[PDB]
Amino acid sequence: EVQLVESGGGLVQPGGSLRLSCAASGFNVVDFSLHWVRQAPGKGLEWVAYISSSSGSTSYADSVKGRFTISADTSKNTAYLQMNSLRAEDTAVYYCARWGYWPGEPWWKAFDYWGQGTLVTVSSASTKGPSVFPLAPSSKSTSGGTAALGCLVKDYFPEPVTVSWNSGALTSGVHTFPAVLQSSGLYSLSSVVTVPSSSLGTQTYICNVNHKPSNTKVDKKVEPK
Amino acid sequence: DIQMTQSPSSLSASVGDRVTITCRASQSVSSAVAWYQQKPGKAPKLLIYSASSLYSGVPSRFSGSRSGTDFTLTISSLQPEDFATYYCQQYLYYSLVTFGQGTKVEIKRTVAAPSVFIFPPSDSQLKSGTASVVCLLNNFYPREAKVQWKVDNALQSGNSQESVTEQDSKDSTYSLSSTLTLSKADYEKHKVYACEVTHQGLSSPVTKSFNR
Amino acid sequence: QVQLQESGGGLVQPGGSLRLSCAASGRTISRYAMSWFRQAPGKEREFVAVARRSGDGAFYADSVQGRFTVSRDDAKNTVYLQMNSLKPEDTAVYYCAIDSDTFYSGSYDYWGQGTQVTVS
Amino acid sequence: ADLEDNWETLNDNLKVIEKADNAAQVKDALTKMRAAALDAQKATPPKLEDKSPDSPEMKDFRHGFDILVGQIDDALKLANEGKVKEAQAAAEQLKTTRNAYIQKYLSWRHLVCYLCFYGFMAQIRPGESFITPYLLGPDKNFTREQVTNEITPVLSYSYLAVLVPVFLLTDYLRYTPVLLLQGLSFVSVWLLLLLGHSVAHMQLMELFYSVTMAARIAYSSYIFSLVRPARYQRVAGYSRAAVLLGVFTSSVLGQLLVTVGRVSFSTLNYISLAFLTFSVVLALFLKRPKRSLFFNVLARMLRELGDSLRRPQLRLWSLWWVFNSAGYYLVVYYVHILWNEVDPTTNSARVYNGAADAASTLLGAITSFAAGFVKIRWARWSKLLIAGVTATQAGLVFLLAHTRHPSSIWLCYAAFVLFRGSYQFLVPIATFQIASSLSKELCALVFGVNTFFATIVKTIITFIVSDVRGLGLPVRKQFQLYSVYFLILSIIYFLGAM
Repeated sequence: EVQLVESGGGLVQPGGSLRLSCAASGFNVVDFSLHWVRQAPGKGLEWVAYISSSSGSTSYADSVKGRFTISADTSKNTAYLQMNSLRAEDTAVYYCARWGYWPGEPWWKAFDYWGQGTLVTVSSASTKGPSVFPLAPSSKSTSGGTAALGCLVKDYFPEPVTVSWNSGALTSGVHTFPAVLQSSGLYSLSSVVTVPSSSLGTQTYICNVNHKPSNTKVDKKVEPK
Repeated sequence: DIQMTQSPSSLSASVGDRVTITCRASQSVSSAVAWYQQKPGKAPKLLIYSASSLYSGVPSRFSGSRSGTDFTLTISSLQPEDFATYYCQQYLYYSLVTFGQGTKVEIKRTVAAPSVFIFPPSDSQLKSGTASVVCLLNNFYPREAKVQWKVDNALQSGNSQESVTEQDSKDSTYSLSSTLTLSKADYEKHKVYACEVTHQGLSSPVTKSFNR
Repeated sequence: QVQLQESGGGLVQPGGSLRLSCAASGRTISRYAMSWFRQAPGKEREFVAVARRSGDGAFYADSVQGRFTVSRDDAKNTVYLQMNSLKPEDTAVYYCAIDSDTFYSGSYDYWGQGTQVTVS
Repeated sequence: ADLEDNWETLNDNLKVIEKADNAAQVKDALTKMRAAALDAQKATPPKLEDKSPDSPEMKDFRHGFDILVGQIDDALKLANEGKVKEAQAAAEQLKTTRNAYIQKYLSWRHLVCYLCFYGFMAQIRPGESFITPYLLGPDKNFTREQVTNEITPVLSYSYLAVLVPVFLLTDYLRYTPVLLLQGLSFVSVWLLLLLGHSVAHMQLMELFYSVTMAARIAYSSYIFSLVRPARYQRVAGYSRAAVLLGVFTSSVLGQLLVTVGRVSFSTLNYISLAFLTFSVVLALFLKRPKRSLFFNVLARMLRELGDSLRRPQLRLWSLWWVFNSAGYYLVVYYVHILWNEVDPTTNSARVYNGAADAASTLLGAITSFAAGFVKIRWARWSKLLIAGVTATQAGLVFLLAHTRHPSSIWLCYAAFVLFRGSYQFLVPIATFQIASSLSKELCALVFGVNTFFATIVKTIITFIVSDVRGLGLPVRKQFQLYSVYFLILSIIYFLGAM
């Protein structure tokens, strides 16, 4: 089968440079033109640029005009998207899609075989470990029924971090929220479980986080006051 | 250059409900539009091309219709696989690719009142230098619930920070975690700290508060 | 300055049908959402249903899902409530509610007086 | 909006591309070109509609729009690179491929002007107003009483007897063989006028001339059946201007042949027959449309008609249309006999029917242009204005009905032109208070019923007045009784007004 793959994405600085590779396995780039589609995290799809390797008529979007550039090589069967002076708005997932040439049926077919898409981010903050803080149920009031018990992790970079409860034991009632972007550049995430009040003073609950780039493993305890 | 609007941005139906998604162009774009299905996390896929034809690979329960500048997708029997985000994209030239906004379908489910909980910061944030109170809304539907963070009986704005989660696979309900972060001025202000949140399943908005 | 006018009522047999009605005067309705609440003697301030707009659906509660019916007429500014198969555990007073937000967050300010419903 | 609206906005957009600089806004122009080109690719054209789809003679349409959209791509890929004259060169190549590939399946691109070319050459009849001096002249040797009491009543009865079938036949055969029959009827009129021997030849001539004046409604309905409904206003305006220009040019040509050129009446009718042969040759080359009116149901028309039957300003104008049309045509059918009686000169150049016809056409065009601008409310000012117009008509008919001195015939001519104004001031206005209330099928039905009852009343008055076995009155007492009739109408509308 024919498909696409994207490489060269990671973390950069604002005002830096980054080159992205779009490799098409199967078909050649002289028989189908290539396109770039931006998807901000939480927003929808939006278009960036294209290239047609037959003639070359590269036109850009209004937000990336005169800042990005594109160049496709048919010997290596790939397309390079070079970006310099990156703004903070360009933190997004880039998809590299195929689309056919006029005339015929492959023009009326849309972007049929999308790629997996790479992730690019523009941030000024550096990498650090998540500070973990407990969230006690405050059992002096609102007792009798169920209660909640939480962990607030904050001030970490980059994105991926995992939060587990009792090293994977307590997994029925775990709500892990997505990482929301704090205005100071870092990230803050919350996690919480539902514990009945009868066992809340009996079972000792621990809370283990795992941050893979900044290799720290903070395993704290969560208990009421 | 041209706009491509898409009105039913938040749908909700059950397994076996016919749903319609409209999409309105600005210019007189011909019968060349695309409907895309994107699972949460994965890549979008071609579902409908040229506003009437079905792509080889997707089942016969997807269709489309052109009426002037109005493109309408219709799903007859809603498969549980078909809970994803559907995008509208007019294609007319190489450099006039303008997507829509996106329609996220949901599961039709009863309205449950949120279990509104509040968490003050621990003993470590008062020694670190940045305190953070949070308010949790668990097991509620739909997503829209507005918290206001009544501090000193006033609507604090610009300092709150919300984060909703995805839909649960066990009971199809939602959770929300609003996070009000402050400096060491959590102490020398007024001792009451409340969050008032409202919801359609709530008669009066639930106000959860703590002192000191 | 807006107001709600509800109707209905009547001693009914267990298993009958009824048509509750709620109209509004003071403000147009087609850019808002309306809702139905319940108050039983012994409890307080429960939920029945909510009708959002003309392009969305009606959302019900845990005990009235698939049993009652909610219709909305924006040309007459009236939301109905087709009660079907009334169990005797719903002897209560039904409240009508207007929304005060276009994002249907749940800002409810103006309610009605209510309507007595009694079984057997 | 199948192919023609997209094609006209494509032509207008290509003109916009042609006459513009500062190429930031030619990208929207080229993408609207592309949208209008891709919208018409699956258009299924009407001359191809009779052929089966997926045929090898159909793919030329798709291949022509394929190379059209390809050159739109070649134009738009250079418009984004800052080039401003290469887009013009690609537009010229687009023009060449437009002339090559697409225009074979388009119908015709002079369908306005050719109808203008039919609105002129089919109206050049320079012996139209000179029929009556050709009858009373030394050529055919007819008397005044035989042409007064016998020939034109046959015209009236024949106009009824061809207003009955030929309107349905006009709405039936899609309007092209009906205009061909009208041209052949004009040919028959001038052949019976040339080769006439006695009264019965002229009676058959008046039968065919009644066919010609009854087929006058065919032209505007042919325009409505040919032209798309969103282009009907401008093309109908050009066609009405062409018809008025043709009638005025015909009357001016009649004056330039009879008076200035000193051409005899037989040679004048020869030239008239030549122009009618040109009219027949041009009528043979008319395209037959498909969408008729009463054949392309009845309860829906009755339901849409009954909502405005008791509406005011529709029944009074209908009765006025009937009465004033009967009186107006009974004055027009005898004004030439009256002019030949008052001025019985043997000189052919002394006859000035063509100058009065040209002045009548000019004043009718002026009072028709000055009719849509009449913004007078009709709640109280209806019967007073109609009473004043009928009083002016009665005064002019009474002015014509007493002049027996020869040298005052000049004072007759333009005076009757004023009478020719006095009806034409209220021809669109009576349309404007009838046609602006119902649907187009109901409009054609109401005007057909009004013209039919107008012809009934005209036939009854012709049976009373000009009967060969009843009264048999001379045309002087005929104009006197017509002045009495217009005076009775003036009394009726004055009693209705105040």
